[PDB]
Amino acid sequence: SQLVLILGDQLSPSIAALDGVDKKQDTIVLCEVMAEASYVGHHKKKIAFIFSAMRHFAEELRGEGYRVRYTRIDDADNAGSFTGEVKRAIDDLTPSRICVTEPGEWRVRSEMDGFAGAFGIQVDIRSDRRFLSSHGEFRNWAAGRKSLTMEYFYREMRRKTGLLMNGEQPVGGRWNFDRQPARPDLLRPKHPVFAPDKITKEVIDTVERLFPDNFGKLENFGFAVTRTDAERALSAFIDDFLCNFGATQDAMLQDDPNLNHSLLSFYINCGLLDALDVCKAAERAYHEGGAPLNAVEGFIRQIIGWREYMRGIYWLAGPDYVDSNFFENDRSLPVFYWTGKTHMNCMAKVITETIENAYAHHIQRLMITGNFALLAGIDPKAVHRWYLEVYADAYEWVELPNVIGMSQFADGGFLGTKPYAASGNYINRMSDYCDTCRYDPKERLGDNACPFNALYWDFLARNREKLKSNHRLAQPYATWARMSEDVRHDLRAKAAAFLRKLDAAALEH
Ligand SMILES: Cc1cc2nc3c(=O)[nH]c(=O)nc-3n(C[C@H](O)[C@H](O)[C@H](O)COP(=O)(O)OP(=O)(O)OC[C@H]3O[C@@H](n4cnc5c(N)ncnc54)[C@H](O)[C@@H]3O)c2cc1C
Ligand SMILES: Cc1nc2c(=O)[nH]c(=O)nc-2n(C[C@H](O)[C@H](O)[C@H](O)CO)c1C
Ligand code: SF4
Ligand code: NA
Repeated sequence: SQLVLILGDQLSPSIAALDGVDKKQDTIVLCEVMAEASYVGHHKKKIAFIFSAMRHFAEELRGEGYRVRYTRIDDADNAGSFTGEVKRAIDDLTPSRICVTEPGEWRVRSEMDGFAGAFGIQVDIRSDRRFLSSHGEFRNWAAGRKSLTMEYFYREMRRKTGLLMNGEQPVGGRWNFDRQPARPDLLRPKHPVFAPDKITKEVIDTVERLFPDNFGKLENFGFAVTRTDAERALSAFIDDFLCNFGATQDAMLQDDPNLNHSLLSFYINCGLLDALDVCKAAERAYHEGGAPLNAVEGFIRQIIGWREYMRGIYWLAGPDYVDSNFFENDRSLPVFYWTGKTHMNCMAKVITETIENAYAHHIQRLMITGNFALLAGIDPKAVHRWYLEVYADAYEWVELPNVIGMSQFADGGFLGTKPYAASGNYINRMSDYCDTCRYDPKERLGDNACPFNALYWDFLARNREKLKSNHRLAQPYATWARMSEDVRHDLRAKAAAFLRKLDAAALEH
């Protein structure tokens, strides 16, 4: 018989490890374990989402006719780790083989690779065919390629999948349709939410009981936790938001946390939705005239371009990519990242959305909390931990390259992005956050000055030797060079006063 281990982000009835299962003889194992619930301090809603999705999936598999051994977080003999639980299951089931689909984090891969030796049993670790490119295929794509860029990889994925392809030509005559702020729109429909069912309510109470001090609030839990509801969330995106997806992609609004985003990452990343299925649904809408090409291509590029690319970079870069620190930063994460208590209105709103919802959209993760940590010279490892904890779609393979590469430039541009530093001028143009902020995005000195303004210049000045050759930063550096000595001095002093506030606050925390 086989022991078929399925991890919490592998919740698909067509996951590779299910190939060739004898339903009468084999047993599927799923386990809620403290090692996985504690490796970082996951958002309360993230733990509840994963455990509930796992419990519903176990019931889904039993309905399909599988034998399932399920370990709850609160079970008396819970062995505490994948290894412990597989050992318990071996003793129970006496299998001749273990089958498992390859995982999404170095830490878990290391643990899984230890099974064969630990148990003296054959362990078949299967390639995860939910991704378009295997580890070997990405490595060959990268080989001899001195400059890795998503643009190049994306073309390969378009060709491989045939998405938006007219034979060998991209639909519409260009590969990429690639920005404006949005206006409040009370006619934009609400995104779908799903009321907690019996299983979910029990999970929620358990998470509060066992993880009472974890980041985040559980109130108004509304994630889909079943395959059907995840598909309803997809349908809602196609029907209500996709047509405007491109138009508002980089916009931010105080009173509109979701805008035209899909809010599907949580489901795609744990197996409740399939990345390719999602892209195909968008493509079908395009051909029915339901959305313009810029919206549909924009959407598909984020999934078969960015998402796939980040996975490839993560595995190519190796476990010590997490130690990337191009700017040699050592500042701790500010405490307001945990509380949302800051006079910077943009930061307060984004962090509050994060506390309440375990979600923020891309340009918030990049240009608000990401940009701030970049400019404030935060230790990239501290930034990584926070992003991995606080979002219900976060797993190391996807979070880490977004943090180290795209946002923090802590890899010095390995994954092909350019530094995203921006001042209050950017945030004022792309959001309405400044409208109710105590600071003035037009001012750089004085008590009313937006903190991002002097910080932006200080970031460029302190890192000039490493960044001066960067083409994106040519104009800012030329502007800096034309500033008088006193102007430069005063900007750096203003930034230093703010960084001193951070450093003084960190000491007591
Ligand atoms: C600092 C930082 C950390 C991030 N951490 C995560 C993470 O832990 N998990 C995660 O899934 N995404 C992460 N992202 C990427 C992106 O912000 C999220 O995928 C997106 O916010 C999910 O919301 P959505 O489903 O509404 O996406 P939409 O705006 O609707 O986009 C559609 C889909 O494209 C994908 N996607 C879009 N952008 C990216 C990206 N840059 N990388 C990978 N996939 C992308 C997701 O599958 C998403 O569902 C991060 C980005 C930044 C800048
Ligand atoms: C919080 C959490 N809990 C569990 C769990 O109890 N059991 C489980 O199988 N998976 C969990 N996960 C997902 C994993 O920690 C890990 O991030 C993925 O397996 C990576 O591929 C997470 C994130
Ligand atoms: S003035 Fe500065 S701190 Fe305030 S909302 Fe605007 S960008 Fe954020
Ligand atoms: Na995987």
